[PDB]
Amino acid sequence: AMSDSLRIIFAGTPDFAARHLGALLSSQHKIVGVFTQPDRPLTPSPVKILAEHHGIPVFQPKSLRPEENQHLVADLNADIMVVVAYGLILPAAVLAMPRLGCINVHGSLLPRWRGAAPIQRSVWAGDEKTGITIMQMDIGLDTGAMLHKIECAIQPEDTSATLYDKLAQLGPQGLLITLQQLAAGTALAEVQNETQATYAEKLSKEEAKLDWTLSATQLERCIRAFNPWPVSYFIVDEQPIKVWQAQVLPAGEDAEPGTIIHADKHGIQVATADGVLNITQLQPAGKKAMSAADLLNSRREWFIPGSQL
Ligand code: MET
Repeated sequence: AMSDSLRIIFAGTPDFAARHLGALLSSQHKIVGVFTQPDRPLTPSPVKILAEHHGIPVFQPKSLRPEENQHLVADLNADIMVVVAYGLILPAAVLAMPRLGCINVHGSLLPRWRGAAPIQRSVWAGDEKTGITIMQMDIGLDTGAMLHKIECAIQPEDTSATLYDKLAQLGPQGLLITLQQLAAGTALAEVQNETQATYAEKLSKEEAKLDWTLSATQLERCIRAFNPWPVSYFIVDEQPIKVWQAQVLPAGEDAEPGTIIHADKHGIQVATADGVLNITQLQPAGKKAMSAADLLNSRREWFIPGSQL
């Protein structure tokens, strides 16, 4: 039996959003206009490039709050607005306009990881599963009712980069399914449970410094979560050394956090609060990322056992 076609305004900025606009362009839905952030140092956003390529009208208001930028929305005559990593706020007046409202594709399984960095934070906290949630947008920050969710396992080697890639494929599927339910009137909205809510904070160069008072397993999560950016690091001999890969080894003899337990071709083993961090792939400033073997060959003195970082 026949599905239905909606007129849609799409609002998004980054690659994650462009992959959603791509699925929409391939669907039977009608994309009447695309909102995206103003060009920044000047570069057009991936969404803009994709929209222009397909000849869709692009709109780049600095703000949607001022009352007559709101006519941009009203004149497009849309059933719904789809919002993916747009980056500007939708005031109540705009949320109010589309016949079916505004929905958002969010990069976690809500209520968990509301906010700026849900993909990175889910890796960082060692969640077994993450996912995407299709949400009916409302006043608050990622507080809206949940229309649809799809799960994704976080694998042992998943970084923020590889998980981003998985969720960019999953999100468009969830969005398409949800659009069909909203067009047919079959959707079900689930209120978020506020006690399960957590916030996902942006990463910082400050936080990327390896903290030896955490457990080995937490640090290894950090190394994956902080890849591609900021990239976990530690300091030795007044030099920053980026850490790309590590492993988590069983607690041995007691030792003070930060102590080098062993250094060899195997890795560089560092004591933590709980268990041992074996650091297997490292990046000195100005050099290509290399094995422990490579770095120890050049700089053994940095890693003499019993020394503390
Ligand atoms: C880009 S507007 C929505 C922001 C919100 N943190 C979300 O991605 O769900």
